Amino acid sequence: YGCSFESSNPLLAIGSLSARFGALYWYQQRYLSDHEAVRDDRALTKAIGHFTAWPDAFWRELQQMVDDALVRQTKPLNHTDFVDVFGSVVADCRQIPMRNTGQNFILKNLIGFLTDLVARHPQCRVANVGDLLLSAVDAATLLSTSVEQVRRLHHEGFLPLSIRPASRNTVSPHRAVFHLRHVVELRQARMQSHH
RNA sequence: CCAAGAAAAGGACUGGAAGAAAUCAUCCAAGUUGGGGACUAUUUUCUGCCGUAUAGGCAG
Repeated sequence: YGCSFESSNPLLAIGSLSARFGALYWYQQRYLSDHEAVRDDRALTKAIGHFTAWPDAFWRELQQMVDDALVRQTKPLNHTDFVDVFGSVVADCRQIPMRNTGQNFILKNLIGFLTDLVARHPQCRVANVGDLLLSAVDAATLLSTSVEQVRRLHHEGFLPLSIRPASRNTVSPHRAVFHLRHVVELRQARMQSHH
């Protein structure tokens, strides 16, 4: 009904109401997968405790699935889709309606993590994590901008395309084609703002 | 409920004999195909011991 908080240590304890609503919606689909039992009070009541160690737990949830994915590998990683390892955790960032990083704190932590992941895995002769392919709609989300802007950014040569398409065809938004390390670096280099 | 209704064309057979297509001949003269250009990339093949040895055999 209102916020009214002070000494807001948890990442769920600050902000405008729309964000506070979005954070709960996200928590629910992701951890309350059990079918509705109209436990309208009890089901959501737990979300606050959950977030109290967030700055240090979210990363472990992401780390766990890097390893479980790795041991099930069937192709060299540089032809593997980003989605096969992280399971659309990126798309879920779109459920909070705000676009910028300083307000959408879920996206802010996911990017933090991916930047570190790339940093500890530099390029060498054998491919490794960080060379995964992103689709056009994924870069748009990580770069905090609409899709048409990515097409314009490609056209000017600020980033490379890795898969050669056939002639008399087009690459659709859903096709996986940019390397992760290329997107992370470009964003640090030329996409920052006061937000 | 048809110019309606029914229906065994069968049996036999020696085309033969003979022949010279031939003589002649000039396809020639001329002619500008040319101008430009990346097979390597997100490659997988490293590190050692024995053996005179770029031979031959081996662990990871």
